[PDB]
Amino acid sequence: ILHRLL
Amino acid sequence: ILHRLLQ
Amino acid sequence: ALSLTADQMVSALLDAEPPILYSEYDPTRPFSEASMMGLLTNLADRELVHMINWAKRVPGFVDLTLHDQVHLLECAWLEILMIGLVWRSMEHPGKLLFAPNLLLDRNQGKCVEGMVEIFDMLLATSSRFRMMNLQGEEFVCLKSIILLNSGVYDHIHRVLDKITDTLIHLMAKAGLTLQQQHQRLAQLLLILSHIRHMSNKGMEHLYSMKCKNVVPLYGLLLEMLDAHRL
Amino acid sequence: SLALSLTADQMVSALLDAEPPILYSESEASMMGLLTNLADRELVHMINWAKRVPGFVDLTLHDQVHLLECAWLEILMIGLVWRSMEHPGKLLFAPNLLLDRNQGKCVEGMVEIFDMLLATSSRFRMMNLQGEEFVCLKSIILLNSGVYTKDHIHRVLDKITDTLIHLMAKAGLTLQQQHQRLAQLLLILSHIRHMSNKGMEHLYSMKCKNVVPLYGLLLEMLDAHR
Ligand SMILES: C[C@]12CC[C@@H]3c4ccc(O)cc4CC[C@H]3[C@@H]1CC[C@@H]2O
Ligand SMILES: C[C@]12CC[C@@H]3c4ccc(O)cc4CC[C@H]3[C@@H]1CC[C@@H]2O
Repeated sequence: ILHRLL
Repeated sequence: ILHRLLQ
Repeated sequence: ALSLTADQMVSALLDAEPPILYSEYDPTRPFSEASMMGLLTNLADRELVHMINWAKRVPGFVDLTLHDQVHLLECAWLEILMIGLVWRSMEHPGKLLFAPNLLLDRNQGKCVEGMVEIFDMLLATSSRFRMMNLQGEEFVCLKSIILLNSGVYDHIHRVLDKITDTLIHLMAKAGLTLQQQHQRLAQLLLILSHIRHMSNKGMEHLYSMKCKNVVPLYGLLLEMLDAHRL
Repeated sequence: SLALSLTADQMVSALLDAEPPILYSESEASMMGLLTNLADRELVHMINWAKRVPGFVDLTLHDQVHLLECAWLEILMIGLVWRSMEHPGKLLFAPNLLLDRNQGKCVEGMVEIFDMLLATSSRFRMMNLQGEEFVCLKSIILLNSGVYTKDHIHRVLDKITDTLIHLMAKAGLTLQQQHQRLAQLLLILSHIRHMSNKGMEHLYSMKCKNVVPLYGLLLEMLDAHR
């Protein structure tokens, strides 16, 4: 998820 | 032990 | 970022500051271990989304690969929440201002098994910031240093050097003597060792709350905790 | 309190003179037995060293105990990282126990800790860390790590900061370079703190799984982190 939100 | 070695 | 002056650095950092969020505190029922951990994790999870946007606005951060950005935020997120909490709490001696509707004292910490020791460490850091008269411009530099530093073990090191220059310029402009500038720089950075410590102890705490099914952890907060492979 | 009346040169001299000796060492269980047998012997020398750090014996017995319980594994690790600086890719636990990264794997969960220690070594090598800097950093760890859990301690810490800056000025750094280097050095202490907390969990885990029996001084310092 973090990779996506970045 | 620490107490003692410190004194 | 490397060509910013100190003054442009401070503006960008102040400009980037995330909002203060509210908790979902409901004063109609007593606290339990589960409901207090629910409030705190709900708050954290909402703050993490704002933290991600804030990081993107930290000069130098968006120059890194997506892999390096992910790693830094995974390493630093809990330190960054804590430093923000300690900053918010500075003008409330003996309390932690998790949110403007959630101001907790150490005895309310006792409601969750093992949290009181962590509240005590946060209260102590907030008292140190007060004793030092930490300024807003210094706090935003320290917060950026945590993001760039905590997971770094050459571009990163240059930006970190630029933030050091910025802290020194702030102190100089405030009228500290040359010797007072280095002494203060050291006192500020040595507090980061303590924030690291509290972050490690907080992560172990959150992991135990999860492993004991005290509170459900979902989504971004779940993934950031799991990144620590405890 | 003549600790606070030392010159920068006299502080460096006192720290150099206080330094502990390098001790020797001798499966998963034999490797852990070696490392903890070494640690436990080093801890006795660390207590002597602390007493020679200017300002430390001015503190109450209680505060002395607290600072050493907090700091001991940081202080062992910063020593290990220093000894290993000139052995890229290896950890010099003792002159006769020089372990490469892959020997980390002989012990469960250990390789990740070896990786962090090797990265710190590498960082010290890339900054060209000097011995005189290293003894200041080690004293800062003793005095700083448990201080928040007091005025005399902050005043001593300030004198050690002055000492680090004096060393950099003497080496010809510009003021901008000295401040930058002092920050780089102090920011490494955050990494050391992280490795100590990871290493304390690991040690506690090896104890629980009866991988290694812990006795005496080492066990009591572990137990202090409860
Ligand atoms: C992670 C914990 C819940 C979330 C808490 C939080 C939540 C919101 C915030 O802005 C700051 C902090 C710091 C302390 C954190 C706690 C430390 C231990 C606990 O598990
Ligand atoms: C505590 C451990 C054993 C003792 C090790 C040691 C032992 C001797 C020393 O001089 C340094 C260190 C640092 C790393 C320590 C280890 C980290 C994890 C392991 O359990």
